[PDB]
Amino acid sequence: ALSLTADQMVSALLDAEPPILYSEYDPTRPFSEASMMGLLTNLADRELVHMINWAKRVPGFVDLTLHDQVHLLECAWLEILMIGLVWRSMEHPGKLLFAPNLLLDRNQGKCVEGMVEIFDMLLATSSRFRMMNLQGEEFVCLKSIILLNSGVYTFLSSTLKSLEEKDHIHRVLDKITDTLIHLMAKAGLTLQQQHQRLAQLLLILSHIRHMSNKGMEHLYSMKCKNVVPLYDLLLEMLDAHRLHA
Amino acid sequence: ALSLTADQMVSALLDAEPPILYSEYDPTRPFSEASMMGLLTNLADRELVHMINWAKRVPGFVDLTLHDQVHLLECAWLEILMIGLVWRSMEHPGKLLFAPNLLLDRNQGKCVEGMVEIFDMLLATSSRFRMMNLQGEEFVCLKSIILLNSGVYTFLSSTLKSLEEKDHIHRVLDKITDTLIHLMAKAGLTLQQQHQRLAQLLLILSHIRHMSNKGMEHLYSMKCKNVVPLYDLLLEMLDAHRLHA
Ligand SMILES: C[C@@H]1CN(CCOc2ccc([C@@H]3Oc4ccc(O)cc4S[C@@H]3c3ccc(O)cc3)cc2)C[C@H]1C
Ligand SMILES: C[C@@H]1CN(CCOc2ccc([C@@H]3Oc4ccc(O)cc4S[C@@H]3c3ccc(O)cc3)cc2)C[C@H]1C
Repeated sequence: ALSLTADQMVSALLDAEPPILYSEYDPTRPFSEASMMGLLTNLADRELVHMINWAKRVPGFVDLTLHDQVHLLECAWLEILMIGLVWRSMEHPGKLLFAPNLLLDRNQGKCVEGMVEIFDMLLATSSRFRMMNLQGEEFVCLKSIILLNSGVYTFLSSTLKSLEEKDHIHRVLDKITDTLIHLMAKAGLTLQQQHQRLAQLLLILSHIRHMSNKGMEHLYSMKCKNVVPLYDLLLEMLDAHRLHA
Repeated sequence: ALSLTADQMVSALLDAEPPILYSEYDPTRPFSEASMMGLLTNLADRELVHMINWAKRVPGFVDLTLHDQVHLLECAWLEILMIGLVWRSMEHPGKLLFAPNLLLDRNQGKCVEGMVEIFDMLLATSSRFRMMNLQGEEFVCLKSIILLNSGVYTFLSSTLKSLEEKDHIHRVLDKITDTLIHLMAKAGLTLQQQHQRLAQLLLILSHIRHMSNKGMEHLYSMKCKNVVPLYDLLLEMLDAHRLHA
């Protein structure tokens, strides 16, 4: 990613996109009977496996140590799910497209205590993306920045190796920055609009962090899933052999 | 701020800076006997009055409705205190300069259950600012962006007035973006370093949001202060008469 062109980064990021999954419930059966958090939790957990696959395809990520890859994903996984959700909801004003067969409005969020607060922030972010006319090429840049940025300030250590890792990450972030500006210039924005648009995009990332933090707080009162530490579960998924090569 | 030059914005922001306050404790008396959270809370509350004064001097802020000014400050006050703290700690490696007479290391943070976690993030942010060689002119831009950005996605409404307000804020943020790039160009960074440095600065704001969220979670288990709603207290401070004109 530090020798990749802007064009090569964009195509690698587009190539790495995960699939859109469906909610798993019998569509021949009634709805009051479904647990909305059960449905949402089951969806999010299935997405997580595809998120690791994606992460490994972001330029520069697998050059990191396994521990650092784990750390970054443990820090960013809910931000990554949420930016994905806001992106697929953009063309669905007033609703959240959790899955193609699970499109929910704010009143359906009231179904779970404390959830409408989260729904309302996601919906607002979706509206901001639509208003900005966010582009698919810009979106994949933003999602990769979330992956690389959100945990880079909290690694414990400052070993030599740790210092090298942080350097590499900042270097990859720099290339994604170069890519976003390249995208915008190719689109014919002026120099001034480029830097303004870059700032507008990066400041939305502060809101997505906010939503992740509040959603983690909200999740930690429900059942959703807290068995086996997330780090261990991530480590397992990430620590693959090369036997099915 | 939408007709202010880059130079005029920078000088208005420098002119608006709040003073550095001292911790209030008898320096002739021992320390084990002081409540660290009492000291910290008393300091932070005294800063808040100066924060409103400052906010009113940020270009474009008082053109907002009183309700919107309240909202922005209710959303950003801890981010604003924290970026201030990390800025005055930059030249004090391993320590947090809460006040000139209150410089604390991570081990002094262990004094309060769950506080060392927060200290360690603040310290890391301070280290990142030092490594970036953040400049006083850049800092005041970042603090004003925090003020205008952190609550602009969560206003309830979407009245006409509400829509106009959001427009004005995005317009002011755009000018601060223009100011940061101006600063960097005047410093002789290349076009490419400008946009890279702008992105590095704006991504730190995602970490400061993170620290605010975690600190709000941590504060909500202690005594610190929760009497009278923050909105009302802010409204009072902000809703000034013009009699002492
Ligand atoms: C192994 C770990 C345990 N899993 C627990 C469940 O996590 C989730 C459960 C539900 C969702 C909720 O449903 C989804 C589903 C898919 C998606 O892409 C985004 C969201 S966001 C939403 C939500 C998030 C926070 C909140 O407070 C309220 C709603 C999102 C995550 C998460 C997984 C990484
Ligand atoms: C009227 C409202 C009630 N006041 C309650 C006390 O708030 C604070 C109390 C202590 C601090 C703690 O002390 C300071 C003091 C000054 C400063 O500029 C920054 C900090 S940060 C730190 C802290 C923050 C969060 C945390 O979990 C642990 C430590 C920061 C804020 C906050 C005020 C807006």
